[PDB]
Amino acid sequence: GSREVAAMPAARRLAKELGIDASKVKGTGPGGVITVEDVKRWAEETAKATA
Repeated sequence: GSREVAAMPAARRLAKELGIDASKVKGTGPGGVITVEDVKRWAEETAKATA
């Protein structure tokens, strides 16, 4: 079946503090957990976009 979308605490915490949809952030952490590097890179990319 499916183990639902996972989101570790670090990524979850920052995700909520950054205001970035963790779900949209396809986590690749062990067990489908959105890793901190996943949210950090994803969230920063958004703000990185200037064009």
